[PDB]
Amino acid sequence: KETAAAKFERQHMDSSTSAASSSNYCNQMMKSRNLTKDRCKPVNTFVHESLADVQAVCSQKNVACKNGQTKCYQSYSTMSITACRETGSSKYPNCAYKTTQANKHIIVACEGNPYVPVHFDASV
Repeated sequence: KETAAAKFERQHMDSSTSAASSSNYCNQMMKSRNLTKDRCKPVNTFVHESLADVQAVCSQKNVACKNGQTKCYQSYSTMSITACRETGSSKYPNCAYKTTQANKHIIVACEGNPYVPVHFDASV
């Protein structure tokens, strides 16, 4: 099935746009990345950097994940990101999202050999 690295790339990588310009960016991107297929995925974050930049985060600041494991890494520098949150008036299959564009440090869980992002934990 899909590898954890490619799932992280489908759910969280959007290098070809430097930033979200539209309020509907999340409605479009959550639909086309297959995150509203059987359910509205309530929370997602897209990262607007190159794959090599995002993968370099796995050799940067080692920190604890929310689940208590220390396979997480915090980026030393801020990155262009867009957070997607399902709103109160959102009902499947018509999923509605608030788009929040921001320049924030990201924290990703890294795993495997090669050692790459498999999970987006948070942004700080």
